[PDB]
Amino acid sequence: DEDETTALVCDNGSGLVKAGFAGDDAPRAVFPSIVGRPRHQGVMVGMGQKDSYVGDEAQSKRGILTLKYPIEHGIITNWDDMEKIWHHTFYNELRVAPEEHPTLLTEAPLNPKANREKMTQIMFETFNVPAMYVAIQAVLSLYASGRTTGIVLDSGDGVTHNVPIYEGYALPHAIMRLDLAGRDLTDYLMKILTERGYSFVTTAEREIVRDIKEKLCYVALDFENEMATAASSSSLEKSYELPDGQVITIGNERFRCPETLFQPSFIGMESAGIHETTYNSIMKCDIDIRKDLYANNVMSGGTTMYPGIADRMQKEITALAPSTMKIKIIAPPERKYSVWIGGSILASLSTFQQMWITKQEYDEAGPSIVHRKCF
Amino acid sequence: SQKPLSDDEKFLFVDKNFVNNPLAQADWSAKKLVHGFEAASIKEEKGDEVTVELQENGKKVTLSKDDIQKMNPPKFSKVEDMAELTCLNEASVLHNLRERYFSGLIYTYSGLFCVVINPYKQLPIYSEKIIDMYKGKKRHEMPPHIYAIADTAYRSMLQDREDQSILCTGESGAGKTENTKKVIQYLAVVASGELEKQLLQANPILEAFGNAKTVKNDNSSRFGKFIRINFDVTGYIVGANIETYLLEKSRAIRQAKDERTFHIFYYLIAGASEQMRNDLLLEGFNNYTFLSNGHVPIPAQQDDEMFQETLEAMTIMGFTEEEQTSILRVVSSVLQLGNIVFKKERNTDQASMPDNTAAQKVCHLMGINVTDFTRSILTPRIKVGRDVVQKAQTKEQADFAIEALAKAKFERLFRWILTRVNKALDKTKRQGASFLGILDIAGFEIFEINSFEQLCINYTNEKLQQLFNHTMFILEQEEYQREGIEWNFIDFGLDLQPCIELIERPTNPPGVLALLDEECWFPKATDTSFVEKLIQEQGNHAKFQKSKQLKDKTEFCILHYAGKVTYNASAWLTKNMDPLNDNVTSLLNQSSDKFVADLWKDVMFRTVGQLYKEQLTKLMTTLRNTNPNFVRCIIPNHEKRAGKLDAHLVLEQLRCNGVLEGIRICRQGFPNRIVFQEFRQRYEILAANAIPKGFMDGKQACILMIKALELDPNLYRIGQSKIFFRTGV
Ligand SMILES: Nc1ncnc2c1ncn2[C@@H]1O[C@H](COP(=O)(O)OP(=O)(O)O)[C@@H](O)[C@H]1O
Ligand SMILES: [Mg+2]
Repeated sequence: DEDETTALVCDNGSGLVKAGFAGDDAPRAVFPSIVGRPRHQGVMVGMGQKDSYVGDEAQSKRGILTLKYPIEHGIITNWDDMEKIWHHTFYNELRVAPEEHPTLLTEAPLNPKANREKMTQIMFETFNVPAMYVAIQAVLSLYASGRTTGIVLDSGDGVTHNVPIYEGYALPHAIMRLDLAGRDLTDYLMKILTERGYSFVTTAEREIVRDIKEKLCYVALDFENEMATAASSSSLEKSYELPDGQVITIGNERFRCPETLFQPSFIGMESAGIHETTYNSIMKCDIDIRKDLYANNVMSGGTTMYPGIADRMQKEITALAPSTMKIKIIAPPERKYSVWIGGSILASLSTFQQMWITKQEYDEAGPSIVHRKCF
Repeated sequence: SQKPLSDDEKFLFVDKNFVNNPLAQADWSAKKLVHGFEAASIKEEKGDEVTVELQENGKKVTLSKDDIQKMNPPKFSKVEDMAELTCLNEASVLHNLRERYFSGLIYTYSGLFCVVINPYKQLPIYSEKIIDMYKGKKRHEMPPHIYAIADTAYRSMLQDREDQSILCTGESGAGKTENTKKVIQYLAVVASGELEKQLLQANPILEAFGNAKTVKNDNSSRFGKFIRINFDVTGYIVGANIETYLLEKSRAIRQAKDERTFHIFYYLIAGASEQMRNDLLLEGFNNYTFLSNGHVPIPAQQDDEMFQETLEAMTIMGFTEEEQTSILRVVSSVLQLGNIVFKKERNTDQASMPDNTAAQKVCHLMGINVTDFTRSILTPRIKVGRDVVQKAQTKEQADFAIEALAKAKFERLFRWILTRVNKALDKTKRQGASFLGILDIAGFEIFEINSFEQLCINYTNEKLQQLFNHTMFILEQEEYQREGIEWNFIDFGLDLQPCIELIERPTNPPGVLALLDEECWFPKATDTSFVEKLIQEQGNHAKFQKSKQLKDKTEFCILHYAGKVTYNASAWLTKNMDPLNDNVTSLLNQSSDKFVADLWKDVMFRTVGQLYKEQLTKLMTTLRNTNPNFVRCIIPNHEKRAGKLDAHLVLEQLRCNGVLEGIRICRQGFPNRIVFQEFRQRYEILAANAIPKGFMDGKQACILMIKALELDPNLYRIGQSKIFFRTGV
């Protein structure tokens, strides 16, 4: 405070943005990296007195707003609206001075330099911050799980990654960047909801489908036999009541989308599944290393919050793993904010002072200071 | 205050050596005259192996320089203030202390210290006459005594308009309550109540809830406290208010070999009647997890009586019979919390409770819902804002949450009682313009190996001794300012500063305790890894002593103020915890037992070290806003043999009291400071020449004599009324 640092934590993303600070136990506020703009604008019968809405605001006024995605993968599409997101984060929710408390930004593994330039520039020019550290999304989850080594898989809606941690660190080839996340399962869900008889044309309706997924998506262990079993359109079929006036009923399709994650052939692609691309990244390590990696196979993210995923993933990992090695998936009690938690931890530790980049360093070396500190 | 024939001055006035002779040849042996020490003459130096003739016994014996110091002239036998020695060697300090105590001279000055050595018997030397003998007297005019100190303090409040405090510390039992009373009684007479009778009864109550038994002391307060005596703006006692800091809460849940937890736990189990035990769900000593260890009893003592005694005191204090019982319901339930153990689930357990009868016992006494209790402990909920996040914890953490609760409950209970003491003590109507903060706290605690509890204690102590070093420096410089002395030297508190940072230092390379904090945050941290962190970080800690190649697998040392201390750290991550769940706090607010509801009528984790840092800061700051007066407590003999003094025990305590180190500060200044006219008188026989024991030019005449003496300018300095001289000069 004032004279002392005390860092801040901001875990953004196209899915959810977690606002908090160093040493915090739970995010103060959570909202998607989404910014809405009225179709009419100016004077409206039903508006929130703004021509620009951020996060919860955008999602509360879906019916009147066009939903833009400043973050798309974790790629910045609109760095001006990124300032709006961080304004909402730091000024509205946290209500703290950025010209005072150092900050911590999260980063998806294998992030284009262009994104690092956009993030760094803004923080040291628009929100002028004494020091700011960029931390690797997945790696933060590892720390949140209470581990310093092992497979580090983080799989949500935005993008699925894997960063195995061992004596050394994963290089740009053992790090997985999988284009098969909940986004794809959301759009697939929409398609197979039309098979039932539903229609989700607009972007707001696209988000509704994702909201439906959240509370129904079930991970089956035996698709065929459970598909037949879940035909019970009465006892096992379950609908999603959208708080607005829309109820979408889903049957055995609840565990049809997860199958596309494991087997893209359920969509109609020959792409390798999440456990096969994970295996591929595991094989980039030595025999001795991958044994320890299997022993502590840390998993988190949206796709790990669905019932059944614990047993299904374990089976799949043991299918593609030596039987002579110790194989155990680590499932923290909090796998939704596991990345944010890692940020809170490392920020509270004194090691943050040896990781952050100061405004002075930025001002001297410019945007290049990012890689000068670490790649 | 100067007449041995009277019993009120018999153990007061320094009847000593009055040879009165300035010639060094006349009042000191011609030979190199040398934990008591034998009279000896240095015969031959073979390095540290110096052969001396032990004149005491006539024995020519080779002796290390470690035990060889210049013995001061016989004329300093038992001086009032140890600072009056020509050369400040502790060999002669110890002898003066031995002689003085033996002679009845319990009060001794040592620089700024008012040393009190326990006589183990009542000495008349504190009468109202004696009060008047110190009333308005300038310290040195009269023999050493707390009354003189109290006088100083009083008039500093009155005449100088400065808030005072009494930093009384050392060994518990050595005039602990006596010394406090001496201060109060001095001013009871001068600055002039009934409500302190209750405070006198509060003492043993708070000992039941605050004192514990250890190896070197069987009645040691596990907390620091001070008494704020409130004064009327015109200098009169109008009231008092007490406060405690740094309660060793871990003491309520653990005890080491040869130790006892807070006494009340034993008082209650042993002294409760069968009716009480039934009503309080009391079981025997082997029926609790807490109090586990064979060292339950104390030879020749009886908890039954002390139990009853406490209740009698509590009655006097105004505790309603039901309050008294309710208090004991809490005490009992703390022990029953000890008996709560979690499920052995192989995740970090949300935990499990196949049989939570122990918890039911706790919730019976509390009057709370055991299933809400259990559930919230299994998965603690943390209110964020509008949202609340059920933060599931492991079964180990759940076990710690129980102990956290146990500790917290004990403290709350303690604070309640403490508050009630102030309700009785602190009269409403009163001026309280100024005050005298009498600090009552233990000195350094050193065993063959120390733990966390002791680390925090010694950490505390160094913070408080810093107050002394800092203050002392200022006072020394004050005289330099009064005089024309330019030796600014260095603020001696800086000797403790890195020793303090060694513990306190957070961000930046962490100290020891800060690393413990770090280690108590990572889920799979161990005590071995803690030690490894010490090994990594100690390269930046000048005051940290890395231990030997084999020893550094666990133990390590710290270069403390009171001497290097070895610390264990085999289980510190189980100590620096306290997962206090405020869902339980709320449930306790919601208790059917309204005593409990009152305890928590209103409403995380952090660390124990950090909590002490906070409480310490509060104490230190309060003390630093006042003017430190210094009193020290010494046990000359653990057998309580009135008149016997063992310099072994004493020197240890002198070091743990900061007296021995205070001497070092004095050795770094100018102890022997001689008045210009005095100097002429002192050194006339010592080579007067042109300048006898009186001469017209006050300053130059002394200087001319100094030139005749051929003294080194770096060992002295010409002032305004004195010439400052270094020890040995
Ligand atoms: N109750 C829930 N059950 C299952 N999944 C949930 C639940 N609540 C949230 N989720 C999902 O968890 C994921 C949040 O993970 P996060 O790492 O913050 O997302 P992203 O990185 O995709 O922005 C989202 O996919 C969200 O839909
Ligand atoms: Mg995650």
